[PDB]
Amino acid sequence: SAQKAPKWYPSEDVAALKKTRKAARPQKLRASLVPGTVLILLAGRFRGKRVVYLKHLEDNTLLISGPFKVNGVPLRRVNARYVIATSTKVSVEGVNVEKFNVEYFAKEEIKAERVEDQKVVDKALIAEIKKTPLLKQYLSASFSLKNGDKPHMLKF
Amino acid sequence: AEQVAAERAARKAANKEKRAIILERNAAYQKEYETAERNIIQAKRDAKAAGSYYVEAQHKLVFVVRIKGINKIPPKPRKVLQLLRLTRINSGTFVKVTKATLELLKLIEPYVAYGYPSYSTIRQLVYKRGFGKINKQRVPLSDNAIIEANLGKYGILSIDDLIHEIITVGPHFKQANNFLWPFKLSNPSGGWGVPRKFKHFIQGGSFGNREEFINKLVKSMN
Amino acid sequence: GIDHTSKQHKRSGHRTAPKSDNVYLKLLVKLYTFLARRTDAPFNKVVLKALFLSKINRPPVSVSRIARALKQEGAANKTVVVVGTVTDDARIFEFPKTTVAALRFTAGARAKIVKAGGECITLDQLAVRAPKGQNTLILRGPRNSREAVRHFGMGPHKGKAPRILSTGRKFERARGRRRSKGFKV
Amino acid sequence: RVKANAAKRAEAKAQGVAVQLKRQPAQPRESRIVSTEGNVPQTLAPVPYETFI
Amino acid sequence: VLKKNPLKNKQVLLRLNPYAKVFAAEKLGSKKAEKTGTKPAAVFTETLKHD
Amino acid sequence: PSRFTKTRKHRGHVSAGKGRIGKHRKHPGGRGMAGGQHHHRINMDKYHPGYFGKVGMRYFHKQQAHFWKPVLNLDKLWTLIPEDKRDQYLKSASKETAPVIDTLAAGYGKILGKGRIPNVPVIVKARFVSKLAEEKIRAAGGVVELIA
RNA sequence: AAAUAUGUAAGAAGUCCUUGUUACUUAAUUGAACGUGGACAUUUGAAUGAAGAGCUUUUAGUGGGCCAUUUUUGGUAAGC
RNA sequence: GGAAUACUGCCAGCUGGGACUGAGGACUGCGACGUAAGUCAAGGAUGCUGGCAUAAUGGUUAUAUGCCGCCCGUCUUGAAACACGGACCAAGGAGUCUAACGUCUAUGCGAGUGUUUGGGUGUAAAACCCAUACGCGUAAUGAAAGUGAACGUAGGUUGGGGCCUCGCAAGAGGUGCACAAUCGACCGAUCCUGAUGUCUUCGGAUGGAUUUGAGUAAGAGCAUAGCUGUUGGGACCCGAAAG
RNA sequence: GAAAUUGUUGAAAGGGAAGGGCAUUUGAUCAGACA
Ligand SMILES: [Mg+2]
Ligand SMILES: [Mg+2]
Ligand SMILES: [Mg+2]
Ligand SMILES: [Mg+2]
Ligand SMILES: [Mg+2]
Ligand SMILES: [Mg+2]
Ligand SMILES: [Mg+2]
Ligand SMILES: [Mg+2]
Ligand SMILES: [Mg+2]
Ligand SMILES: [Mg+2]
Ligand SMILES: [Mg+2]
Ligand SMILES: [Mg+2]
Ligand SMILES: [Mg+2]
Ligand SMILES: [Mg+2]
Ligand SMILES: [Mg+2]
Ligand SMILES: [Mg+2]
Ligand SMILES: [Mg+2]
Ligand SMILES: [Mg+2]
Ligand SMILES: [Mg+2]
Ligand SMILES: [Mg+2]
Ligand SMILES: [Mg+2]
Ligand SMILES: [Mg+2]
Ligand SMILES: [Mg+2]
Ligand SMILES: [Mg+2]
Ligand SMILES: [Mg+2]
Ligand SMILES: [Mg+2]
Ligand SMILES: [Mg+2]
Ligand SMILES: [Mg+2]
Ligand SMILES: [Mg+2]
Ligand SMILES: [Mg+2]
Ligand SMILES: [Mg+2]
Ligand SMILES: [Mg+2]
Ligand SMILES: [Mg+2]
Ligand SMILES: [Mg+2]
Ligand SMILES: [Mg+2]
Ligand SMILES: [Mg+2]
Ligand SMILES: [Mg+2]
Ligand SMILES: [Mg+2]
Ligand SMILES: [Mg+2]
Ligand SMILES: [Mg+2]
Ligand SMILES: [Mg+2]
Ligand SMILES: [Mg+2]
Ligand SMILES: [Mg+2]
Ligand SMILES: [Mg+2]
Ligand SMILES: [Mg+2]
Ligand SMILES: [Mg+2]
Ligand SMILES: [Mg+2]
Ligand SMILES: [Mg+2]
Ligand SMILES: [Mg+2]
Ligand SMILES: [Mg+2]
Ligand SMILES: [Mg+2]
Ligand SMILES: [Mg+2]
Ligand SMILES: [Mg+2]
Ligand SMILES: [Mg+2]
Ligand SMILES: [Mg+2]
Ligand SMILES: [Mg+2]
Ligand SMILES: [Mg+2]
Ligand SMILES: [Mg+2]
Ligand SMILES: [Mg+2]
Ligand SMILES: [Mg+2]
Ligand SMILES: [Mg+2]
Ligand SMILES: [Mg+2]
Ligand SMILES: [Mg+2]
Repeated sequence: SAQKAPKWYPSEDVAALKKTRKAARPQKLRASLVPGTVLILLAGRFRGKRVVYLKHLEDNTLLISGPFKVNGVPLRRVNARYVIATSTKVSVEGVNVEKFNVEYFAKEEIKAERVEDQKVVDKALIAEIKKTPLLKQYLSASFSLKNGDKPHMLKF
Repeated sequence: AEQVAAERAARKAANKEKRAIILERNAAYQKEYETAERNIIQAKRDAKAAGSYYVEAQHKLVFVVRIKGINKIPPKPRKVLQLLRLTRINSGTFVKVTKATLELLKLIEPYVAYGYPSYSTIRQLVYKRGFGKINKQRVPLSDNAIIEANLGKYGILSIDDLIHEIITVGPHFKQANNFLWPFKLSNPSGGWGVPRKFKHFIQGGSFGNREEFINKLVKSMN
Repeated sequence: GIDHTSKQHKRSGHRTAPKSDNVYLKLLVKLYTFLARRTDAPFNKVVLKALFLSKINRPPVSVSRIARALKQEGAANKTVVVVGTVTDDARIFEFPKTTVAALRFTAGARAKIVKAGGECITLDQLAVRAPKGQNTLILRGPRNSREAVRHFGMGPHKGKAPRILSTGRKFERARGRRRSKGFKV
Repeated sequence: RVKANAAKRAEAKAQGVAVQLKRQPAQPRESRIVSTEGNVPQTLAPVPYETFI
Repeated sequence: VLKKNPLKNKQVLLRLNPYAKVFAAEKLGSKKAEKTGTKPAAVFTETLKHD
Repeated sequence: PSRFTKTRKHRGHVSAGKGRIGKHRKHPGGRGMAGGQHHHRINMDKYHPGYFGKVGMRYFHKQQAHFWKPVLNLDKLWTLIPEDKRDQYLKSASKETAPVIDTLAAGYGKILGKGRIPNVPVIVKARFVSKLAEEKIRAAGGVVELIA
């Protein structure tokens, strides 16, 4: 031989895992995140876009809407840590939302159902936005840090 | 073949018996400590009332932390640091105060800080960095059965028993206190409060008896 | 750093195995370490360690020294154990019965023992008859009889035998050895 | 001290033990109350420097 | 295999020392003391404020 | 074999285990047994008291042989009888038929008396005896017969 | 006449009772030395510590030293 | 008069932001929460989602940039030294063998041990076999002539592992090898004593002594081999002026 | 048919030496593992 055989080999038997104790418990959101609250998206495709928050989804994400007809953002998932919660606020009591969950956004262009859903949720919101002057205009402009803005000082 | 639970019976039950004894025992100490504290408070007040002066008993127990490294140390203080079990910087141990140990403390003032520990800091020393010596082998406390297996002989069958033995400097302070490994502390988190450690506490330095100010140090180091 | 107070990394200083390379010896050791771990019998711990011993620390026990021991009060029926070799001794004329267990019996020792209707036994036959070493009498031979130790501790007034090759008058017996030749030792 | 020990050993024992006859070091002081009666505290200060010579 | 600080880890807090449960339960860490009012002798005061 | 030898282990270190200061030089002590009475005296006295000077008488042309005279103690003595033959004599401690032992034939010169023979007659032929050996021999009912 | 240094002691190899041995020793069965028999146990005789203690053999290198605080000699002094 | 606050201390009061780590691999423990079923943050990380599946991450390498980095070897108290060797590279280049030894260890056999000068024999410098001696050991001590190791269970005392007996156990007693300490006895030397006796000067019993020995006191050796150490040898390698 | 040392070719750096350490950028190069 070129090399002597080893005298002992490892077993090829793979152990099982120890019985880990790590309960998945529900994520409670920072108190600033109540539905109706306008969010500033900090990252991603719609970064800088100001948007309305609708529902906390079962995968911890946030359901938001532009409204699409205001600024072009659809019903969409958004990650709660990439969001600045502002202090301005629309009532969201005429918006259904029961429908929407994780599977609704399963990967599986745009299905008519989605397009229709957007109209049903947005006409409700739009009704509400119009109640406070300039809110719609506010909702169309992107957020942007200006020279000498200090996020650790600014109130949102 | 029973045993399955049929000797888990005896065991589970008997363990419950023991926590019971520990509960009644810990509730006892709590009373003991409160009325001790209050009596001296009312001692001091009664005396003022009477136009007099209540001088507390002298402290029976100190806690010593080595503050100096391992180099350039003269032989007499050196042997004493060893006998007190302080062979590395920031380690610490308890010392019951008598003339025959007082003079040891005297001989090592340049290299240690010490003072009179309160219940809170003895409690938190043991809860967090308290290890027994067991066939040597420095073993973490973490469960009461460890204590009772090794000190049960002297009464003392829980962690808070251990503490009660230390703080009252009970009849078995030698065995109890030797049982604890030297506490291994970190550097103070606040810092030392002084520009230079190696002067006495009294001269704006760090060593010597600093009496009750030992607790702030130790906590910042624990 | 640590103000150490004893050498670090210090070996205990006791053999742990024998230094011998002998299968059978190593097997007897397999036997007795098992016996030592799984019985609380002190006998087995002692025997374990003796097997580790080197030749010096295993002087031979003689059959006459064996006989002497059996003369102990309440001891004639004890089975004697020698962890080493057992030599013969024409100097005794009447040797008793008993059972000796040892590592080695010389031709003549075995004879003497067996001719008195005794029994020579190996340490493992010993193990099966007496797992807690019940009823046993462990004998060791004389260690400090060895020719070597005649010269340990050589020095003035110690009285202890020169390392010398030829001997006689005229070999290290003058100046320093007698009052009239400088001095004495 | 040996003779003494033997005494209070037998001496006690006969009563019904409870001895303690190892020597013990100077203990620290226990509490105590000091009165002021006939003994109000005298106040001293440090004193100025001076020569006398 | 991993030392857990009773001081933070209620679980092992309560494993060692079962009194902890009631200590907390009864607050005890904030015991109100009996409000008595003894007053110090003028002697005590006089000499506190002396020179 | 060189294989196991410390000089294999010293390759690569400068001084070969012999020191940077003290070095390995040719003959610092001097050669051989030099210095005996001078710089090597502490080791000679101690370890070798007796070395220098003389004692007793010179003997020119001493023929070792003249003094050939091995000792055998009663200690043994019975060993000079072959064991099969031996057991037979022990049993029948007896005049009229006691064993003859030619110790000279066995190659001994003197019989000495180390310790206790059985209480059995022996006839012991030897060149010399210690007073004691003869005594013990006789107390077993035996005799020494002086040969040459 | 200090301070710092330094000898010994803090028991089971201990203490107490009874009374054997000798050629030593006493006026003396007096002593002295060594003992037999009996009585008392881990608060059995201060503290602190002890990753144990004791012991034996054999052999290397070394046998230019230098420095700091304090004590300190010579020297005016010196990185003497 | 009646409060508040500061300061110091305590809580097994609650709670937010941030960093590093996730060792282990069925179960087994100590617990906690529940009326319970069951649950858990209780003897070491899992759940959910995405992107890439390639030089992307990672290795190697050159370069650049931050900070760091004096020439090795040597003797020396102290070397980067304004101390010495060394321009460069290959190849060679220094504790060996032998006689005789000390300690230790392994192995054979053991009061013995050592076949190898020789002989026998052979598949021929091998392997196998062997008689007589000899060497070391089993006796010491004296300059020598010489003498030559049991009062005694081969002794007493103290400690001793182990074993034995009692006890559920803790303990108590019995025996006690090795080893250690101590007091004795035995052999030789030296000194004293000097019985029974005698080719009247030989003989030297017996009992002793702050003397003395590398001794006895139920043997431990002999041989082969190894590391280390010792002496003689060119003697770790290289070097005189000389004779 | 090694090395010292040399010619050419290719690539790179170079404000009074060069070489080295920890680290990363950049360039060049390459292993593995995936299904
Ligand atoms: Mg779980
Ligand atoms: Mg939450
Ligand atoms: Mg728009
Ligand atoms: Mg200093
Ligand atoms: Mg301590
Ligand atoms: Mg802090
Ligand atoms: Mg800080
Ligand atoms: Mg702070
Ligand atoms: Mg400063
Ligand atoms: Mg800390
Ligand atoms: Mg001998
Ligand atoms: Mg000899
Ligand atoms: Mg050799
Ligand atoms: Mg070799
Ligand atoms: Mg090698
Ligand atoms: Mg080496
Ligand atoms: Mg090395
Ligand atoms: Mg090397
Ligand atoms: Mg080295
Ligand atoms: Mg060397
Ligand atoms: Mg050199
Ligand atoms: Mg000579
Ligand atoms: Mg002293
Ligand atoms: Mg201790
Ligand atoms: Mg230990
Ligand atoms: Mg040496
Ligand atoms: Mg030396
Ligand atoms: Mg020397
Ligand atoms: Mg020198
Ligand atoms: Mg893991
Ligand atoms: Mg793991
Ligand atoms: Mg691709
Ligand atoms: Mg690849
Ligand atoms: Mg890619
Ligand atoms: Mg580079
Ligand atoms: Mg630099
Ligand atoms: Mg040099
Ligand atoms: Mg110089
Ligand atoms: Mg210079
Ligand atoms: Mg030179
Ligand atoms: Mg040069
Ligand atoms: Mg070469
Ligand atoms: Mg053949
Ligand atoms: Mg031939
Ligand atoms: Mg043949
Ligand atoms: Mg022949
Ligand atoms: Mg001989
Ligand atoms: Mg003999
Ligand atoms: Mg002779
Ligand atoms: Mg004569
Ligand atoms: Mg005696
Ligand atoms: Mg006993
Ligand atoms: Mg006895
Ligand atoms: Mg004598
Ligand atoms: Mg003499
Ligand atoms: Mg001799
Ligand atoms: Mg040499
Ligand atoms: Mg020449
Ligand atoms: Mg010449
Ligand atoms: Mg000449
Ligand atoms: Mg060619
Ligand atoms: Mg390049
Ligand atoms: Mg790099």
